[PDB]
Amino acid sequence: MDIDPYKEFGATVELLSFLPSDFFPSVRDLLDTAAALYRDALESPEHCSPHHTALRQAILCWGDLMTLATWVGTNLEDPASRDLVVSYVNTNVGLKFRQLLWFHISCLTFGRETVLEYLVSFGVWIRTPPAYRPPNAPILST
Amino acid sequence: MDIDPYKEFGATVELLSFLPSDFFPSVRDLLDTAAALYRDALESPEHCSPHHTALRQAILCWGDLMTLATWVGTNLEDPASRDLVVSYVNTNVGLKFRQLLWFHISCLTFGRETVLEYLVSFGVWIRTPPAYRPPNAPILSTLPET
Amino acid sequence: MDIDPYKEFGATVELLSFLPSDFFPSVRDLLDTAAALYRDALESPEHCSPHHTALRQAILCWGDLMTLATWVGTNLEDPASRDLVVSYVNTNVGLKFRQLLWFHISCLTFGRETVLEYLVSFGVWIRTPPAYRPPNAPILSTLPE
Amino acid sequence: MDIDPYKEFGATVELLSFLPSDFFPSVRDLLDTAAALYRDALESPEHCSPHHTALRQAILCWGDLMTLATWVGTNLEDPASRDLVVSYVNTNVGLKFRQLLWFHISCLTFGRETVLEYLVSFGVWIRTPPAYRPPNAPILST
Amino acid sequence: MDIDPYKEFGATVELLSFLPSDFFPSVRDLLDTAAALYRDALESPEHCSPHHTALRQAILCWGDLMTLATWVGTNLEDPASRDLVVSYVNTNVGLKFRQLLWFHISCLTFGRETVLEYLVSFGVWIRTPPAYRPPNAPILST
Amino acid sequence: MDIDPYKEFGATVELLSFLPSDFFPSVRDLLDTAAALYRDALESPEHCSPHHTALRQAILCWGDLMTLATWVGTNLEDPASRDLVVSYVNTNVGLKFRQLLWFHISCLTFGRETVLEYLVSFGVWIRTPPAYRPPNAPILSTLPETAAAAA
Amino acid sequence: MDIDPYKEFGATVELLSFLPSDFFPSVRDLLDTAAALYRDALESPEHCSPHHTALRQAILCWGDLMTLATWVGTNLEDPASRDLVVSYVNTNVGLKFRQLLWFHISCLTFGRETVLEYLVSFGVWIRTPPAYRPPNAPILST
Amino acid sequence: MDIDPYKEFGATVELLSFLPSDFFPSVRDLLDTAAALYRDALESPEHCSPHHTALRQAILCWGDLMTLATWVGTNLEDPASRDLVVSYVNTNVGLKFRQLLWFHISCLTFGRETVLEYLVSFGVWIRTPPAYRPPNAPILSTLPET
Amino acid sequence: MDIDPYKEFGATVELLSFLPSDFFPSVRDLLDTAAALYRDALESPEHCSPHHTALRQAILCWGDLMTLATWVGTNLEDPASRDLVVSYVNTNVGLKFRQLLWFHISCLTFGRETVLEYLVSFGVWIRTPPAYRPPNAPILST
Amino acid sequence: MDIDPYKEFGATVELLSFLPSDFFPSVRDLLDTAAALYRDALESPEHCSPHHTALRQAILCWGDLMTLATWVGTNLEDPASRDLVVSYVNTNVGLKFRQLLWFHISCLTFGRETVLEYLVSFGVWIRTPPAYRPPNAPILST
Amino acid sequence: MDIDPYKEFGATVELLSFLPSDFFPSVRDLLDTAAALYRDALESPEHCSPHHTALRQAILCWGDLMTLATWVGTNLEDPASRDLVVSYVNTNVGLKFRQLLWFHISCLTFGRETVLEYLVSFGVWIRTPPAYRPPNAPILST
Amino acid sequence: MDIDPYKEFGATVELLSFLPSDFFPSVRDLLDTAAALYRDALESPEHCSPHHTALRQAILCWGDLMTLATWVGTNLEDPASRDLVVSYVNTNVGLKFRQLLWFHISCLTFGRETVLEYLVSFGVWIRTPPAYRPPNAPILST
Repeated sequence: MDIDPYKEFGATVELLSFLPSDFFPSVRDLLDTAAALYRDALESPEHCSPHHTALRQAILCWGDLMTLATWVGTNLEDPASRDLVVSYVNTNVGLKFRQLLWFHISCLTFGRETVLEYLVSFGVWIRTPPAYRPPNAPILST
Repeated sequence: MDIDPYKEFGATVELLSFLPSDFFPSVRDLLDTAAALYRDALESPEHCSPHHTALRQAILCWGDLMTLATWVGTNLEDPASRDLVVSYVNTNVGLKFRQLLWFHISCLTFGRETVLEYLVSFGVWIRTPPAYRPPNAPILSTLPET
Repeated sequence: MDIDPYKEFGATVELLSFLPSDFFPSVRDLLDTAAALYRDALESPEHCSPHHTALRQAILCWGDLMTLATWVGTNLEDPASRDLVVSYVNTNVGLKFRQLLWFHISCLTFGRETVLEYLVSFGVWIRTPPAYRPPNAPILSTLPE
Repeated sequence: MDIDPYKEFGATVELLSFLPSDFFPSVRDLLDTAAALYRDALESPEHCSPHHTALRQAILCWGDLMTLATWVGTNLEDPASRDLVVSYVNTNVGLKFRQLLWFHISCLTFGRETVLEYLVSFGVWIRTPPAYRPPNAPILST
Repeated sequence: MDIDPYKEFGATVELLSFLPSDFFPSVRDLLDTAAALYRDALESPEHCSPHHTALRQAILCWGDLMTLATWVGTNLEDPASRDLVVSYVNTNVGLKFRQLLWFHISCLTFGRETVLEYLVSFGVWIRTPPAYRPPNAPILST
Repeated sequence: MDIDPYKEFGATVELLSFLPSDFFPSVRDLLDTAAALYRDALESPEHCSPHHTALRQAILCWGDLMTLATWVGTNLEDPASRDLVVSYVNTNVGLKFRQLLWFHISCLTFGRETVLEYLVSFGVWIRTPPAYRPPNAPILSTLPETAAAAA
Repeated sequence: MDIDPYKEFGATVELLSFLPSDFFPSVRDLLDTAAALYRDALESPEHCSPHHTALRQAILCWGDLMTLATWVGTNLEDPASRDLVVSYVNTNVGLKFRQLLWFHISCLTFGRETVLEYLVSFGVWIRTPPAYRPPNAPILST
Repeated sequence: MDIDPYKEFGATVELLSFLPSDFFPSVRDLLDTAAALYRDALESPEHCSPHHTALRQAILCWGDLMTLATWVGTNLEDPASRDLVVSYVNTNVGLKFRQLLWFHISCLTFGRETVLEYLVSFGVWIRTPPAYRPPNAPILSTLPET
Repeated sequence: MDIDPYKEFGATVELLSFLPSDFFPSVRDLLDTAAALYRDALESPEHCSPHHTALRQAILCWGDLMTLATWVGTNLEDPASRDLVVSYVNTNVGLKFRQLLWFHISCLTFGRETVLEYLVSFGVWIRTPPAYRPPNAPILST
Repeated sequence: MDIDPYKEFGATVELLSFLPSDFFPSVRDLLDTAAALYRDALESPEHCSPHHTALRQAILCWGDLMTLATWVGTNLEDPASRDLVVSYVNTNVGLKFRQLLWFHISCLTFGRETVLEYLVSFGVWIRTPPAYRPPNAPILST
Repeated sequence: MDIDPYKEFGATVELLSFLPSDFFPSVRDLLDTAAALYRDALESPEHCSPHHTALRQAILCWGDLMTLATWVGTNLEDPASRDLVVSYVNTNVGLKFRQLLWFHISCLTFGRETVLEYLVSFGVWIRTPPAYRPPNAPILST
Repeated sequence: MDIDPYKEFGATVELLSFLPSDFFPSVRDLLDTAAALYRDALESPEHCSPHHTALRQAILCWGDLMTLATWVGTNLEDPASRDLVVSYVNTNVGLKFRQLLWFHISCLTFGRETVLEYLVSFGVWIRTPPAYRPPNAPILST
């Protein structure tokens, strides 16, 4: 099964894989900034743009998953199951939601083409050895 | 925060909350029908309508959840914990995902207006107690069948 | 006084008398649908129709009643008295508010004339003895079937 | 000296008796419906239709019978005669008043064109064995 | 209900109470002339006015009470209950039916205006003491 | 004598022979509906249609047969003769009277052509074995317009 | 009820009762003459006159009665009961069929007006005392 | 001498084999419905259409077989052979005459195209397994009491 | 039922009965001619003329007779009954099939009117005495 | 589901609560005024403005509370809870009912915007100390 | 290489997976129907539709497989090998060939769009629960 | 029942019977070239020519046969069945599918009429004995 939501937006999973793991901000920060900056748009009952529709469903799923995590932590009996599962819910799938939400927020704030250019720039910058590339990573901003 | 995902489409969780279980086909069946019918449309790099994007996001979420469930099943040793968590996932979250997918298919195949009208009619029908409620449930389907 | 809110809409308490008690559904099933179907209209500052104004007044009155019920549950110690009072207010006047909400909601959604037609049809249906009446009791539905 | 009040209308006593007794609902239901629907028309000083007048004298006649029943129940001593009279009044002429009130009210609400076709196809549908007639009884409805 | 059927015809019982009882004719003799004048008209399916319908319905109720009388005479033995019932029927219902029939027959035969004027004149006549009221009671006629 | 009373209107004895027993209403029910429906037409002195005169003659015949049944019931002593005769008269030709009266009534009310169409509808549907006969039979009285359907 | 099949054709049972019994010759001869003269017209699928269709049902009824008579004759054991039943078929109800057959055949073959004239002539002829009446009874002829 | 009588109407003997045997109605009932549906037409001296003449000759040879059967039943001696021959003629030849008669009656009364439609509909219906086929088998009926 | 195939073609069984037996050729001698002359026409799916359809039905019923005969000959055990039945079927109804085939084949080949003329001529010729009939028999030929 | 009904008329509860309590005349005065001045207006089946509908709903709640108080007084036993809940209902929601009733009555009788101006003016004035303000509280009047 | 014959018709093999097996009729019935309906068309030398050619190769390789089955069953000595092979080829390959034949035949008879509509409707029907679906399984007919 | 696909294409097995065995190339030698030349054409949803569909279904049937044979041979332990079945399938019907593939490919690539001429010339060439047959076997090419 090969399904790619970024395909409609012009990007692809492997292209997004150029960016390495675990440098993203915490998903909680992403939610906080989106609320502080996109509170009105999300609450609107009209499809203001394609990105809002996906982000809404992603946020709902993230909330339900966090509720599942807290409920299992509060109700399961043994310590091994509880710590293993609560650590698991924030291990790999959390990275998935984190990267998806980062992509949607960045594209909404700047634009898909700018995000693709930043992706390619980061890929070229990271591919080279550290001994030659500059010590400042590319920064997404206007 | 507080967001109603169905609100963009005009419906609400409370409106669908009238819908009881046993009028939603199983999630696996929704996957089967969606993959069989709308595969070319879904895989397209053009967003033809918000329904497709929402459906795709739900499909990804459900697939990830099933991956989580099988991963837990492979490793957990305590039968009670693993069976309890898998049942929880299949009954609580499964209900929500199944409701959403059914709503998306119904809206896409039958149209927005028809689905909302049928939902209001069903809500009116379900509230009346059995003593005065007609026994023939309203059913809308693509079949010219009586 | 002898004042009937239904009297100026064309309906009447005696006319609504056809529907027997226990027919109307739970109040919460009225509140949830009213909210999730006319939230903006109720919250809007425009009195489009008297139905909305009556529904707003009923909402406030019922909320006040429930606040009083929670108060008496929270403060008083006499258990039998509090149970009797909450039961009385929840069952007796609750029925009146419930039918009020049902009437206005149906009139708004389907039309007052259709509501009156449905009332007379239900009266005809219910008066007939069980031995001859069909099981298909009349029901309004913007949907065909 | 042969008088049938239905004679001025299209119906006839034997034709209206075509339907089986016990199908007409209790008299209290008829009176309550008639009140709730036509209090103003009955109280009006105008004769908008002969049906209203016929119903008016029907109501007065029934009230006289009810007063007779109340008086006989109040004064007389023999329980045998009392129960005999009350049962006879409640059952025998009760049927006639029920039929009369039902006819007038139904004709007014739905018109003669529907009542004189509801007295046919019903009482006819009853005769047919429950194996070739339509599954359910017909109902003057809306 | 609170129905005064006379109010439809313009009069009311309060006004009609001017005529004191014992100045009305016997029911049998009144029915005699009513029939002799409008037999076919009552029996016809044509309804020229509410008077005919009311007369028909009143005749029907009178026949019902006669049926009750013959039933009770045929069944019961004791004389007290029987003759008390007969007295009640001839007293309460008798006066009301007799005045109703007289009013309707008179207004149909001569008109509503003449009969109303007659009631007014009879009232003003009967108010005055006998010492001054003329000894020829007013009579509606040709 | 080769006489076909139905052949005047097109039908035949052996065509209506299709209609199954325990289908027609009892004769008394037919009398109650016919008198209650066409009282004046039957009582009228005008040959408005052959159906009316046919029904009138059948009514007279049935009245005479009932008079005979009452006579045999109230007079004869032998119980065996009594019950044999009454059962015979009630079952054998009373069924024929039921048949004729119902057919005439349906023709007059529903129209003659429709009656023949419904007759052939049974003639086909009833002829099928139960393994292929649907359990939903061709109803004729469209009068009630279904009065709504069941399930 | 009282229904007269001769009512439609202009005659009435009251008038037709003038003719005394033994006047109508016999069922067998009526059937024979009907076969000899008008047999074919019965089978035509067009009703040329109301007499033909009524004659059809009269013949069917008489055949049914003959079958009933012979069948009951073959099965009953008590000779007295069977003999009495056979006596009944030609006594009461056979006379009715003979009367109907005579009326219809005469009306068809000579004509209705001539039939009525013959009835009236026989009525005037019979009443007169035998000592003065002529011995040549009226008979319809061509 | 390889002749298929149904061939010129557009039907075929093997195509007609779709309808299972024992479904076709009794010979006597088809005979007496044909009688009091087409007495005049069969009796007429005009060859209106091949339907009527084919029916004429079919019923003729069927009556000839019936006469032979009764003659042998009356005349021959041993019961076993007589009964065996009667059953043979009534079951085997009776079936073919029955199907011939049914096809002609149905096509004449309702038309050939209607008969073809009914045949193909019944084929698609019967091929369906019982667990999935509905119990509402098709029946041609100019009566629209559907 | 009284059904005669010859009636539609204008002939009758009584007419063909005029031709004596022993002249009509064996059924096989006609089947061979029909095959060898009109195999293509018979096998065609076209209802060219009623003659062809009638011949087809005749051939089918004949073949069913033949199948029955061979079946009984092979299966039945009693030689006497077998011989009796085969002789009966072969001789009695064989004459009828011979008449049918001869009539249809001749009418198709030369024309129905010509065939009828041939039948009448042959009948009158055979009826004629030898002293006066022409010295040669009448034979049908091209 | 928090609602401020005055928002659709234009005002807000906080604007109304800006004014002090115990200023409006007792509830009975308002009820007597409303009755005596608008009996026919409220009893009429015409809804002139939302004022009347709101007033009628207020009267319905007021009657419900009165019947509840009578019930609790007659049925419950302990005086302490009785009087306590009586005082609670009379002070807490009684104030709101009185405020709403007075507002609607005054706005109906004298005007909406003028009543709003009176409210704001008196609210600002009462907070104003006795410095540059007349020693007579503003009084609303025609 | 990946080949999907339905993709030439616009459908897909996976799409056909809705209809659960135990629905596709036995191969023999499909072959009998195809022959009975299109004998001459299949034997024809003209390509009147692609469906005809496709069904032609379907029948051809089906016949080759049947020859394989009969050959291996007749020739081999070991029972397990032969019966296992025949059973497997009858069940697994039989399913695919049967569904291919049914699709071709139905599409040719009714039309491609009608077959697609029937397939999708049946799928939807069987997916849903009972109380939410009509009780009549869809069935295509012309 | 029996179909010759080549008749639809104008040829016959008898015509191709001229081509001897062990003359067609290997199955792979045709399949690989057919793929390399018409992969996009076959994969397209458009049926440009019947040859393409026939080739597609031939490849499907052959691939299913090969898959089944390989799977069963991998399962079964007996060597006789495995080797004999492999040889049989690769020999007889393998040759048949090979010849069909070659025919369709040649007709597609050089043109059907050219194929017919080449086969005719090949037959004429091969008939003659080798003593006079030239050593340059006719070959179809550009």
